[PDB]
Amino acid sequence: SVIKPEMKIKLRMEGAVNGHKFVIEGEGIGKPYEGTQTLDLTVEEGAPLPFSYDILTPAFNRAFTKYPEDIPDYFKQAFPEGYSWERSMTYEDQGICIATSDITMEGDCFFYEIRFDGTNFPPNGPVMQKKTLKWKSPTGKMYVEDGVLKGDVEMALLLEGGGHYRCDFKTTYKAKKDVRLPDAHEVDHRIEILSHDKDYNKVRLYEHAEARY
Repeated sequence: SVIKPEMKIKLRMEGAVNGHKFVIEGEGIGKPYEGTQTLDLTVEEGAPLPFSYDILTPAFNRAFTKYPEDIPDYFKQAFPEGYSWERSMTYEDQGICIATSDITMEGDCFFYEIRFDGTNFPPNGPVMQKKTLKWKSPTGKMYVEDGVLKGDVEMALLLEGGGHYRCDFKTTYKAKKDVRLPDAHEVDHRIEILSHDKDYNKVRLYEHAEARY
């Protein structure tokens, strides 16, 4: 109801990481009740990007999560009025990103307005040397405190050579209106770049997500 088996996506991200400003625009489509979605992403400003694209992709909507009927679905309940989120991302090698997304809805399409800022990434390091391969597939924790939904997860970039590169994610969400809050619960997270052009100016990005206890 109002969330259809198919929901289009438009987004705009403005940002800076270690000072290089950039804009990225995206258009995709997904199946909210199956928890899957595909986005096509273009770097409109600041190409060629001088850092790992992988630090961005989790910022590119938990309405695309398969929720059992036994767990209230905060994100689908928030529509058509929407919700926002604020996220901190603290990497092990003392680099840090902060991201915001305001998610609205108009018809068959979700719209995101995303702000992404990162700083103090090591020069030799895996992000500004583009040595990340993919995120691992965590299952993170959702929980409520004092009326706000919180969601956070330890995860990690695989590196060229076999190593791993760790990041603590902490997100706080907000619906525009009051909705039923859930139990503490979980959310998987399979995120992979399916395709990209040479400098990740064009990227096809795909996610599968599902909740449980």
